Amino acid sequence: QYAPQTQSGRTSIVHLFEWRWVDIALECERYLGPKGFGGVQVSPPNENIVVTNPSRPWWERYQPVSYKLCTRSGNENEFRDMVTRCNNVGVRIYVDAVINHMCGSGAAAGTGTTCGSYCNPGNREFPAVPYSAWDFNDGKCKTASGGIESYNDPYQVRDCQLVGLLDLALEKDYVRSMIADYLNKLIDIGVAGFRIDASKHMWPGDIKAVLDKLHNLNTNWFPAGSRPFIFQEVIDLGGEAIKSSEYFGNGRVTEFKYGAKLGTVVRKWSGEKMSYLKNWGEGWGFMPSDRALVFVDNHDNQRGHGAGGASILTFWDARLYKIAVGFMLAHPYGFTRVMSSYRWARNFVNGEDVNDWIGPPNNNGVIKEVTINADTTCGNDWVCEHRWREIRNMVWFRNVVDGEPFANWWDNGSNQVAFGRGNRGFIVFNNDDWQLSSTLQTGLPGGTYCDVISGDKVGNSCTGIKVYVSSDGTAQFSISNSAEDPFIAIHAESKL
Ligand SMILES: O=[N+]([O-])c1ccc(O)cc1
Ligand SMILES: [Ca+2]
Ligand SMILES: [Cl-]
Repeated sequence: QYAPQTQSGRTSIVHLFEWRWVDIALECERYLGPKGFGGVQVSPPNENIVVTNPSRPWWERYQPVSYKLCTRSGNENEFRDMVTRCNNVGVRIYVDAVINHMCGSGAAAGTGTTCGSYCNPGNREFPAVPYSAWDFNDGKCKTASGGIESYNDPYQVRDCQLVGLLDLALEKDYVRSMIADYLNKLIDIGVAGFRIDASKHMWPGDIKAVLDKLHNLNTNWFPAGSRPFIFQEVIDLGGEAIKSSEYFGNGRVTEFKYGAKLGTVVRKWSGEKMSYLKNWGEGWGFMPSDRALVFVDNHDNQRGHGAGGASILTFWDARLYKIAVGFMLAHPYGFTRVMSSYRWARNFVNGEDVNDWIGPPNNNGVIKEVTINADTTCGNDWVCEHRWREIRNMVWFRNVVDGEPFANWWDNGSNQVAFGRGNRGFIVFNNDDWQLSSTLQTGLPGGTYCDVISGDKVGNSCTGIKVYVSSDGTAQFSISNSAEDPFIAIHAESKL
């Protein structure tokens, strides 16, 4: 449940938000594979309701109507092809399992669905599953509205409707078996694990009862007796009834405090400084390292006021976003997830974006493909953060220093920071508004290394800055506060 099950040596996964299956398969072959990425978290693959008001938002995929692999991203055939093609190049697939609810209770009856299945939310009829009115928690929820009115009461958050969505009676074996059959189908196809959506809104014991019904991973790609990787989405920034630790027995948990606090440090708000990251990790009040799934931003909080609020860094703040992802990829704490998104037109009224519903680039509802430009970037408004040199090369940095301990920390007592990972990688940051000039102990062998942030190592030469480390392991670094990317990272495989 805690092991990623990635092909040995790979240590990160990317969230290819709203990407089509044919696009993800191609990406696995031409990029994710050779570039050393561990896996891909895909959007919900099961059928959802069609929301035309607003026009096809990204959130309609979180309103199920059946368990058929039929969505805007593709059909069952294309899903199987993608999982097969990715596994063959060493890139795993993790599925976003939306199992706490079905569609909204106030949706209209009919076949307004991604695959044509009929459903009647008002009567709780989902014939495709099939589900009926007694498969929901209507009578278990004690609030006057039927929804979650207080987050300080664990009963209503787990038994009431989340934003008006029909809450599944996960205590019944019928529902538990129904879901388990859906997840098992996915495992037989070749999926390596799942992101259990809205786990905070379900009882830990019910999730457990569903996980106990799951098969072992497909032996065509996984060692015998392999258990699926499980990471649960529970938002716990402290001061609340439900805690992340309640779910430690089922699998890993999303550590939302991570990006909330990293963003605050990097934006330099509230008196925070980068030098305070010397004890980053559990020392900052986070869950255990071997239970966490970390990230800077996710699909939800990047486009709104999810967990972390204004402090969350996104691609809109490119310069600082790269600094943050770089620190996350270099630090040993948790299992890392990189974000890959699409651009939308923001419209802030009173500090809040009211266009945060906007879905992926599309042509009359059909998702546009991901085109690749000559400089390896993406077109059609797909930002492809995972394709940025700095994110990409740090993904490589991490695979290289995997298992190495945190070492040789250093800071100017303000916002200039540096640290290594054993004798295989060293990174240095300048988040102060003035020059950085120091002769630091790197812990690496002597020689000339290529900086993987400003360039790459092609042949016996570097396309960017070169850092020379002397026989004793020391090296002179110079970073200007005006520099495009204010940090340098070198490692064992960038050595000349
Ligand atoms: O999961 N989401 O943030 C959602 C899902 C459905 C909804 O109507 C609003 C938000
Ligand atoms: Ca629930
Ligand atoms: Cl998440």
